[PDB]
Amino acid sequence: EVTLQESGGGLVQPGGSMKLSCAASGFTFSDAWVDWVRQSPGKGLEWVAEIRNKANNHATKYTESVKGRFTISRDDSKSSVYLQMNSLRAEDTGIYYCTSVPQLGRGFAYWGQGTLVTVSAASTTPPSVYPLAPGSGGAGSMVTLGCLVKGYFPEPVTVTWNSGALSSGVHTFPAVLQSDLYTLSSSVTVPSSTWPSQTVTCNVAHPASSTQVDKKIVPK
Amino acid sequence: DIVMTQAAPSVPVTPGESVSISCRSSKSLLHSNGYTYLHWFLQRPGQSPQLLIYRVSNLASGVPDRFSGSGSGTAFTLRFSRVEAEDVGVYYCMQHLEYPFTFGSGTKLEIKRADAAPTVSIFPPSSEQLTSGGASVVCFLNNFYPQDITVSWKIDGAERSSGVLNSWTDQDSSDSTYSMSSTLTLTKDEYERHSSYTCEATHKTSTSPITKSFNRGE
Repeated sequence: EVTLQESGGGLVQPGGSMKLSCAASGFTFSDAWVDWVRQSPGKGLEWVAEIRNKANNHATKYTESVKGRFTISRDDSKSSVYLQMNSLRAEDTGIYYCTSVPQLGRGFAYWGQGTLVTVSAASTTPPSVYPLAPGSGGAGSMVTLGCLVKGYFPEPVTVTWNSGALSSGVHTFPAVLQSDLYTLSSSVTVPSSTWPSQTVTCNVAHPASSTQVDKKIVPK
Repeated sequence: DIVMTQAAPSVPVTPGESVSISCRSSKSLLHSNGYTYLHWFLQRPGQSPQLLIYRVSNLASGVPDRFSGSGSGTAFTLRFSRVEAEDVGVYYCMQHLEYPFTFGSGTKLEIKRADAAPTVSIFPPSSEQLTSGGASVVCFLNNFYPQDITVSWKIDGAERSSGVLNSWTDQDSSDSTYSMSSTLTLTKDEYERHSSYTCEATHKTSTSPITKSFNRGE
């Protein structure tokens, strides 16, 4: 089982500093070079830096825009690589992925799940969660319910329905940034034979503020 | 810097048919050692990128047999022998020959399917939100095809445009439909000066707008 797991991202002050970590397992880490690639709406996938293995002198390479500000390093005893970012600018906001390049040639073979870095002086704010229940009687065959997750910062938030039991009829929409705050909608569509008979609850978690809210959708 | 170009920003395809995506580099990607360092990646909606083909034509492990790659020097092709609805996503080529490594802008594979009218649902502000002084009216336009749709908000007949937050999902990997969320945000006070709230959707499936509305005083 090959895995790469990034951590350390989140909201960070412009001009501030933040260190991302990437823990590896399931492949010969010592035989691999490791890279950081980030993704932003403006540039798409953008290579950020690379650090080679011991045999190749742990050499480092950086993309121009971050040279002198970022430092990639690695700890072979912990099978991990780090990206120390300083003098953070708005252009550094994005999802950062750790990816490994085994030297038995395979390009960027393994990728982590990514960590979102948001460069902003705005404050962390928890969301308000509101249930969205239909106005008239349902019938017909199916009914669509929703949850409005409003007023939070920064991203991400995770939304599930009935703690994960309801997922096939779910649509959680990308969050929309308004006045320094995100607003997101999530909808779930179930048989009219399921709701209001059975309890349907949207579970919202906002890691950044350690907020967790369960709201039941009640017929109005 | 080597420039990687993927001309098509997207390509429509019917499940079951063959398709190909192209990419070109501003420089030959052949290395001194005889290898051509060009790779293809897949990024499914909301997931991290994943390797599909390394060095022009070698499939990575776990990658389905339907993928293949070809090309030399500066022109490359990724081909699907039979596309599946599950293939929705953005496909990227990348040069791994010189620093800085660079990626093409990507080509989104769009699955073609039968037209489908959206299921429109409108939601009055929740009681909980009103006691807090807010009044967001939400409209979901779900599971439609094709992807383009227009939403117009009407407060007592008069159209509203400011304070509208719109969000769209990527194409569904199981049924190939699209969905959209539109939220009209008002202050509770603004909300109580009017009575009829309307979510109007125009989609190719209907000659006339699909209207859903409710009354504040009901």
